[PDB]
Amino acid sequence: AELTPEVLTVPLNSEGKTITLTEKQYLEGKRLFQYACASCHVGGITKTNPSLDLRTETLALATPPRDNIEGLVDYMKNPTTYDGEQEIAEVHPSLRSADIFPKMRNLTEKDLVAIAGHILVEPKILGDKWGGGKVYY
Amino acid sequence: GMFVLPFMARLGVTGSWSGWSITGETGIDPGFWSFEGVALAHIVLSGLLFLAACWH
Amino acid sequence: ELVNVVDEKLGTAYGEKIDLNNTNIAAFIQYRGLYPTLAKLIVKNAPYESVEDVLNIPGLTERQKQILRENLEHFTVTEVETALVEGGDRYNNGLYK
Amino acid sequence: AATLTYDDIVGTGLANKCPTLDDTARGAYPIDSSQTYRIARLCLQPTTFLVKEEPKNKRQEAEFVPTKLVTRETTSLDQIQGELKVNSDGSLTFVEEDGIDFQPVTVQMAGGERIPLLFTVKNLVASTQPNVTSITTSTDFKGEFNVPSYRTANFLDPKGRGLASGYDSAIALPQAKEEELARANVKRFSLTKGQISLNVAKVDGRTGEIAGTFESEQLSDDDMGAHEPHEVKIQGVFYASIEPA
Amino acid sequence: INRRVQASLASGATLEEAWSAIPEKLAFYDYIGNNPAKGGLFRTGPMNKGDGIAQA
Ligand code: CLA
Ligand code: HEC
Ligand SMILES: CC1=C(/C=C/C(C)=C/C=C/C(C)=C/C=C/C=C(C)/C=C/C=C(C)/C=C/C2=C(C)CCCC2(C)C)C(C)(C)CCC1
Ligand SMILES: CCCCCCCCCCCCO[C@@H]1O[C@H](CO)[C@@H](O[C@H]2O[C@H](CO)[C@@H](O)[C@H](O)[C@H]2O)[C@H](O)[C@H]1O
Ligand SMILES: CCCCCCCS[C@@H]1O[C@H](CO)[C@@H](O)[C@H](O)[C@H]1O
Ligand SMILES: CCCCCCCS[C@@H]1O[C@H](CO)[C@@H](O)[C@H](O)[C@H]1O
Ligand SMILES: CCCCCCCS[C@@H]1O[C@H](CO)[C@@H](O)[C@H](O)[C@H]1O
Ligand SMILES: [Ca+2]
Ligand SMILES: [Cl-]
Repeated sequence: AELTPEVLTVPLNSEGKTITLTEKQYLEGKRLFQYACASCHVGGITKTNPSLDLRTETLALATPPRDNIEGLVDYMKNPTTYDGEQEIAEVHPSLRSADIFPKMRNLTEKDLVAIAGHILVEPKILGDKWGGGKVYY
Repeated sequence: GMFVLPFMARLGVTGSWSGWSITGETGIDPGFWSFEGVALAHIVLSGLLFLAACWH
Repeated sequence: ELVNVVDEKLGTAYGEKIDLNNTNIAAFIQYRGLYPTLAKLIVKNAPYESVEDVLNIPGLTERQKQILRENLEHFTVTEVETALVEGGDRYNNGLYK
Repeated sequence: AATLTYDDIVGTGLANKCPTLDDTARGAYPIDSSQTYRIARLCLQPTTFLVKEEPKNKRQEAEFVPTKLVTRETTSLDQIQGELKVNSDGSLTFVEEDGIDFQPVTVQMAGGERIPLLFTVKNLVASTQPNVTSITTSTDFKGEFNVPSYRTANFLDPKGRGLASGYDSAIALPQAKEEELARANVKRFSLTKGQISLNVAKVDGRTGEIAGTFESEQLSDDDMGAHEPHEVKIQGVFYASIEPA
Repeated sequence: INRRVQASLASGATLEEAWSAIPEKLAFYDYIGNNPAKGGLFRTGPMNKGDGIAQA
């Protein structure tokens, strides 16, 4: 098995558009995810709220939808609760809250895309392991 | 089938460290000389006598 | 006659749908728009005689009422089960991942 | 008094005691029945736990007997709040809403038997006599409360059996006949009622603070249906601050 | 056992008849309590002492 261009092709928006990430993009997203996110989201779960994971199916049912690049990038700028009802930048890392979450300062649009790409590609590789927790280790 | 208990009781040992008495009282404090303290005293005595035997 | 009441309840609609009177709050993550805001209002205002009674929670916005209507089909009500609602278990039932 | 800080209190045992009022507080706190009220803090400090002995006959006067607390200074109920309604007959009814309204407690009977109980006033509704135009040292509250299972539904026994989790059989005895073990294998969740009296001994009419003695009756732990509970009588002191809501 | 049952079904037996034609002796070998690798070093005595005396 390989990390093919097909594996690296993910939804850009809600409207059927896709983007094909490069191998470099994927690997940078992984590095950045580790750097900025994995302290809470290691392996696709969420340590400070295990009820919400990063599985693609879970992301698809968030409001607004988060199962695409643009939705994830918006989340990293202006995070909300799962119903979209409250903005949570004060307690979740975001560009809007990079003052209080300093590992978000100087993330570029490309960096956010790369992280988003990681989040969508990883379950395509790992299956249920992504967002599965210890059951699937 | 109690054989030594009644001897302890005849002479005034009626309580346990656990809080009961053979008259059916509760929350009683027998001091050291409960049934248990008498038993421990006998065991310690036994030991001391054993050691004195060795010396003699 | 000795019965495990949780196992018994799995044979009711509690085993098939979100029971507004019993089910732990995380279940509301299954469908779009229910968690956390509506989820909290539902659990706080339980129990309900019928699923449609969820529409009457004081203070719901017009949008919230629409969202509840879209999801009535995924809800049920059964009798309150003490074992499922004590301990604050509807807010945290000891299951994480 | 020199208003105590956490560092003044920590480790002294004072944290498990209810506030007290001194001897000057034999006043009357006026009740204006157009006004709504609240209890801002209700505190219950148990000083004795009595357990009803389970005699052979049946019928005889079975007495409540003294016990020794083995779980240390962890017994008090506090930070309890709720509505204080003024009823049409001039009685008051306290409806408990929230607070630290339970404590697990283990007391030991003479001979060693340990009696765990969920000492509680969960969902207390307690009322005065009619015509309480002022709360005085004649006032009292009587009411009832809920007493849920001492262990909640996830609790697993030493062989891993539970109600909401766990095995449903005795797995170490794979070919044992199941009928004899049903009471142990099938966990049950108790919910019973208790009764409490609050006797007001002291009232500060300026501040709305009251204190007194209480006696509560409730069942002990039944170990998720494995054995019969015991009846328990809890006696102690209480404190409450009343405020217009 | 499955082979015998299938041969019976294929000869027109009902399911009741097919399974009723299996000898109890054959069925009892297909039970793990007769497996010699299910015991214990200090679990003493006959197999009957654990699961019981098989009746039917
Ligand atoms: C090869 C020898 C052998 C074997 C395979 C058997 C097999 C059997 N016997 Mg028989 N039997 C034997 C010899 C044997 N027997 C002898 C010599 C006698 C006379 C004592 C008997 C008397 C006997 C009776 C009376 C009964 C049996 C029964 C049985 C059955 C149950 C066995 C059981 O529970 O074991 C249990 C085995 C153990 C608990 C293992 C013991 C391990 C030892 C104690 C270890 C010692 C360690 C050592 C001290 C360490 C030293 C350290 C040092 C060097 C530093 C089984 C079919 C039972 C039965 O069902 O009969 C119908 C029964 O009632 N047998
Ligand atoms: C712990 C302090 C966290 C870190 C670091 C990051 N996230 Fe997070 N994330 C966290 C929580 C507690 C939650 C749930 C928030 C809520 O109340 O709704 C989240 C949620 C997300 C989501 C939404 C997932 C969903 O299914 O809808 C996403 C997409 C997400 N987080 C992404 C993300 C990224 C990319 C991070 C690094 C830049 C990151 N999170 C950090 C807690 C924490
Ligand atoms: C008074 C009193 C009493 C009593 C008392 C008594 C009874 C006592 C006893 C005592 C005793 C009874 C003592 C004893 C002692 C002993 C000893 C002291 C010993 C010693 C020994 C030795 C020293 C030894 C050595 C050796 C050895 C060991 C070995 C070999 C070698 C040799 C020999 C070297 C009472 C309690 C009632 C009460 C209170 C008071
Ligand atoms: C004042 C506030 C309002 C008070 C509200 C408190 C009342 C509780 C809600 C009433 C619910 C009706 O009562 C409930 O009915 C449903 C539907 O028949 C039953 O659940 C049922 O579900 C399924 C349907 O797939 C059946 O397979 C099952 O045999 C059956 O038990 C519950 O076992 C019962 O507990
Ligand atoms: C072997 C160690 C001895 C332990 C001693 C514990 C003393 S305990 C002591 O015993 C007295 C004597 O009757 C009583 O009067 C008193 O009430 C009791 O507390
Ligand atoms: C060998 C050392 C062990 C000795 C222990 C002596 C216990 S001392 C004993 O303790 C009881 C409390 O249970 C009291 O009722 C009793 O008054 C006291 O003397
Ligand atoms: C030297 C004696 C030391 C051992 C004393 C053991 C504690 S004393 C013991 O306590 C049990 C539990 O309360 C009681 O049931 C029993 O009646 C009593 O004898
Ligand atoms: Ca009084
Ligand atoms: Cl899930």
